Amino acid sequence: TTALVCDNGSGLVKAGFAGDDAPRAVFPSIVGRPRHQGVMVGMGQKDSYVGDEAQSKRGILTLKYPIEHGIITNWDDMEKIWHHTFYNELRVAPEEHPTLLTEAPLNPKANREKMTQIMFETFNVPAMYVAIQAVLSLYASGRTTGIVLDSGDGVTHNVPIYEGYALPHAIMRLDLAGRDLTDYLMKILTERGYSFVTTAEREIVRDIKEKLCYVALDFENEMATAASSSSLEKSYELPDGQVITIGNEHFRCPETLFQPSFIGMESAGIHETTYNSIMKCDIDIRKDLYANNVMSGGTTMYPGIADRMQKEITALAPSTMKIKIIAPPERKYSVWIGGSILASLSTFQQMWITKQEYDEAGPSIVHRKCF
Amino acid sequence: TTALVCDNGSGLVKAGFAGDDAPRAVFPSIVGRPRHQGVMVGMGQKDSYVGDEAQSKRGILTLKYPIEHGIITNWDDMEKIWHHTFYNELRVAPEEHPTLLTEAPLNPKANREKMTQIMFETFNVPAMYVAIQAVLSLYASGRTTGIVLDSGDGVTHNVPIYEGYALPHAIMRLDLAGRDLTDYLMKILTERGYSFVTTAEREIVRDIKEKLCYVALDFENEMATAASSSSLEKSYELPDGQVITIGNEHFRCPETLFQPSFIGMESAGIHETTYNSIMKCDIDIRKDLYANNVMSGGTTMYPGIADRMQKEITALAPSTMKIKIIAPPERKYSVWIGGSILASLSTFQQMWITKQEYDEAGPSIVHRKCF
Amino acid sequence: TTALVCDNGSGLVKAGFAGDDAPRAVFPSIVGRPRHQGVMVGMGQKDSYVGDEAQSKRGILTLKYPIEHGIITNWDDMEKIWHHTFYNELRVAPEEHPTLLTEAPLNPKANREKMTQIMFETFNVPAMYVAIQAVLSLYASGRTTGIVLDSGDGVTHNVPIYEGYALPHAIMRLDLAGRDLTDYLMKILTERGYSFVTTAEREIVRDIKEKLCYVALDFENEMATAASSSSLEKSYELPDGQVITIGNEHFRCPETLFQPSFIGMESAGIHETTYNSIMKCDIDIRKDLYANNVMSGGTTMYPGIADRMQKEITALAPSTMKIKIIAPPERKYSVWIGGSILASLSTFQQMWITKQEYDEAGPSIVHRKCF
Amino acid sequence: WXAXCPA
Amino acid sequence: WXAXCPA
Amino acid sequence: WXAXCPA
Ligand SMILES: Nc1ncnc2c1ncn2[C@@H]1O[C@H](COP(=O)(O)OP(=O)(O)O)[C@@H](O)[C@H]1O
Ligand SMILES: Nc1ncnc2c1ncn2[C@@H]1O[C@H](COP(=O)(O)OP(=O)(O)O)[C@@H](O)[C@H]1O
Ligand SMILES: Nc1ncnc2c1ncn2[C@@H]1O[C@H](COP(=O)(O)OP(=O)(O)O)[C@@H](O)[C@H]1O
Ligand SMILES: [Mg+2]
Ligand SMILES: [Mg+2]
Ligand SMILES: [Mg+2]
Repeated sequence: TTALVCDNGSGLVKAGFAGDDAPRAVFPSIVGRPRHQGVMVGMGQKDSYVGDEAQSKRGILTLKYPIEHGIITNWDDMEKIWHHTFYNELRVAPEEHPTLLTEAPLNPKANREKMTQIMFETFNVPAMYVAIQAVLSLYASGRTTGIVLDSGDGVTHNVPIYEGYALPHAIMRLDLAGRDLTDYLMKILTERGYSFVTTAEREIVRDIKEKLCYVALDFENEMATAASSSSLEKSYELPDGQVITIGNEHFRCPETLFQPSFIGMESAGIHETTYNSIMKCDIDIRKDLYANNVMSGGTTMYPGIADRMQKEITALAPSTMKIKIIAPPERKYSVWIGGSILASLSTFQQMWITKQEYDEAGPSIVHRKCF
Repeated sequence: TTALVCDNGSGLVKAGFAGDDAPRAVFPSIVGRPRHQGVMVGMGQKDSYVGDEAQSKRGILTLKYPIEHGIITNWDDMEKIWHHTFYNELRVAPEEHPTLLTEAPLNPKANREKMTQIMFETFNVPAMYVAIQAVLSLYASGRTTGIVLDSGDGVTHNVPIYEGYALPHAIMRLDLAGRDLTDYLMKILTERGYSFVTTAEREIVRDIKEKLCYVALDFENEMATAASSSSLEKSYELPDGQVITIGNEHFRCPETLFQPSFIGMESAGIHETTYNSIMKCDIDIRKDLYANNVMSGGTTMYPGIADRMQKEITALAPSTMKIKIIAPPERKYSVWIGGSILASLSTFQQMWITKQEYDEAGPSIVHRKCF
Repeated sequence: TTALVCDNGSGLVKAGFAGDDAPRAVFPSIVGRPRHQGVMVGMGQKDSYVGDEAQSKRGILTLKYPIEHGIITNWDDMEKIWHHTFYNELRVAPEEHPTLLTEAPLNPKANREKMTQIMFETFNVPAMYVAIQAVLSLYASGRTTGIVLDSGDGVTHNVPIYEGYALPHAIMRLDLAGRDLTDYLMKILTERGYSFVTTAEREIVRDIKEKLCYVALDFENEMATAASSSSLEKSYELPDGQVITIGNEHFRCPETLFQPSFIGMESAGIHETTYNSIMKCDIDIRKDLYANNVMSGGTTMYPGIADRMQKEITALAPSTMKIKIIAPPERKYSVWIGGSILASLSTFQQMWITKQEYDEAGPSIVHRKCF
Repeated sequence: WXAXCPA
Repeated sequence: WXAXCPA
Repeated sequence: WXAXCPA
């Protein structure tokens, strides 16, 4: 009937039919299993909770993300998540609707081929496609030229595209993302004292980072102001009922993006990687790339991230060049919106990977269409 | 209806109807093809951009000039350029308007014969003509006697004509032109710190040469002044925004015309070739050739080239002889203006190559009319 | 006493006295700085490790090459490297021995002038010289006519010389070299499962390329054989003990030399540039240029590169002309051997740049002797 | 990953 | 480099 | 050209 887009993120799975303006179902990409005993009989304690149900009762579960750094690690868990999506969230038999996915750049031929095989054999999707997330973000943005910064939960890549011709040599991929920021916040919350060590407590720390954390315009001045006993002190309420107070930790957690040396990473910040990717393109392209910066993902949902990135790039870029950053309010679902737009295109309807084309080349034809 | 003149230069194609005082459409003789991946689908990417559109998006193209040094090399590219001209620039059907074309003197007969064949068979021009560029320049100058230095982009020829009787034995042809000067500028801009290698960067260097380059009256004194830390230092802004500073490079690039040994060319400078061509004529003729020097070509548009060549010739020529160099402000379009003048002449209306004449002699009747 | 030759390469600094047949000391041109906390006190922890010591403990250092593409970028780092060489490797006082250096052709006047200034002022060498690397390679080869392909770690230039008269207009310089091949190998080793990102991992990838990489005689047939599940699969052991398996990546990395489009470079391969440089000389010269092709640089050490380039040139060159490629076993130190031969010549002993000749014209007298 | 980083 | 390429 | 020079 109609194509459905299932963007498999590194912590939030977004799925929905093509042509819609928003994902139909969004649930954490979490597979949880019971950890304690089973003294109660007849309560229907299943052997594995997947999705929102896993996070609902995370107090007795050991949550394990199947995808780490945009790379599938547990294929049984990924199959469980895909089945749960297709049969509980969209509530549609996948044997009819073609499926479109998203994959980060510089990601496996191995895992992508395995994902194609598992959806073509375990499920019976008549067609399938795999597209780079940044390209879908550019599609959703409505433009055709620009540099995309899709800072997902597990990966942070940067694909520069000019006039629809992506340059597959200035694509810079970074492993700094929301999971690493959550781990860093977990590590530095020990300073004030509140330290979270279990996976449910890791989810609590992720919620804290989502709610309170923000990016300062200048890190040194903000740190000095916070250390000078100022009003920069927010409070959060833990699920049990106890209130914690956060000092300079909330604007230090997302500073790792612009200073990866905080967790001992050699790579430069996201602003420096974006500038390097812009410089790696042709000289005549940078005029449009500087003025068509596109941001997507949700670790880009930090308040004030756009201003900080613009300031850093303008410092790096020549003074006589206009630097404009596009930060749409729908940055969280930009990749899915772009996928829905692409799957509904009339020209794209031939670029599918049909089952007839799949049965002849085996789990290797996916390299027919790589962005 | 009315004849149209299409002067196919070695980098700037000029086309327009006869009788006009200026070409209707002037676009670079560039055919560009995409180089990177065609990731975006549905935006309308063509397989080959020709003309101004090719240079508008040169950052993702590999520009290739169909004409080098006045000889067409890629005949498919020339068919593309001629079709683009006739059907997008002049916006006329070539089946009705006779076409006048220009060719450099001392050129392969295969080139002109194939040009006539492709223009007479692929298109259906009822008549066609091929004329020497310097003869058209002399026509545009309004006189009937003189020596023409048509320093085009790919070739620099020199046809001396007295009283309308051109001498086809004092014609000196040089391969130094704007393309070689651009390549030398690319090679010597390296010394300061800027190395432009890609074709788009070659176009940028061509723009730099067009904007800043000039010919010094005396080379040694100017070089000494520039090396003595003087004010002879201009600045140019690259498309990326960063500003480069040029020292003595901006008057060393056009000095190659008067000293071909800079790029390892045995032949003498343009002034010496002009003096030799004047010498090779009859003794009673050069009294007018010395005083009727005519310049054409937008390369001959360097500031101070006229004074430099006048000084050099006066040094070479006898002291008691008046050396006058005519450098009209319309030197860039002098060949086209002369072609438009010639195609509108009442006497020239019979010297066309009609279709009946072509169909009886094959692609070899073009030698009925050679200047 | 005796002159010493210090060839400053783009990754391997080779230094030693003149008259010897091999460099005395060869160490990486790497300056490493500590990256982590200096917790332990009393270990003699230096603030910057340079040379072999930097690579010995690269797991806690941020290695930075002062040279990028045969060009000095960090002048303090080069001062450190030169001091380390002169005072730890050769163990000599530079105030007595004249020093000969090597510089790639088409290099900035600013870079070479600053190098001369820093060696004449920071050190007190009584004389100094700067010679083109390809000229020294031709000196080492023992002949006097030929075309040298010096594909170093940072630059790949090509200087054609006939009868000792080098033609400084057919010199073609390419920025493809061992560093770019290592970066491409890092990019494509991702596709199997190996994410080398840090500088130490870059050194590991460089070691992998040195050990396993080779150039195939035919690329498409080799790709077909590798993809047909053949035995073309080598194994490498990482320093942490885990064994990696490389498929077609080990002959795709050095194919970038013959197809620079792999990394988005417009320029043609090394074989095409060599053929173009040969064809840019005089017509009577190529009788010896085709038959006296000379190789240098330890990148040109890929197994089967000589046969591949011989086949490519024979395809390009006329079929009735003998094409011979000279690949001496000492290609890695050919430049240094030629420098040692030249510095020991009786005729060369007058062409030094004495301190008296330097203290009169400033750091600009070096242009007295340019090859 | 298999070599370098975990995944 | 200063213009074109990095170095 | 065919012989001498490229074109
Ligand atoms: N408003 C927000 N504030 C902070 N972090 C946010 C916000 N919205 C989303 N995130 C983070 O974004 C990530 C999920 O969205 P995204 O970056 O697009 O990744 P994915 O594609 O895996 O869903 C998580 O790290 C989440 O914590
Ligand atoms: N202002 C300028 N200064 C210097 N050269 C110029 C200028 N404008 C155009 N040119 C040169 O003119 C040439 C193109 O015009 P022309 O000399 O008529 O040759 P063609 O008709 O073969 O293209 C190129 O070499 C270009 O660089
Ligand atoms: N056996 C080998 N196989 C492949 N590359 C090699 C080998 N030995 C040395 N190299 C390459 O040689 C380069 C260093 O030596 P050289 O080519 O002389 O350059 P430089 O002097 O600029 O460092 C590096 O690119 C290194 O990887
Ligand atoms: Mg995402
Ligand atoms: Mg012309
Ligand atoms: Mg070298």
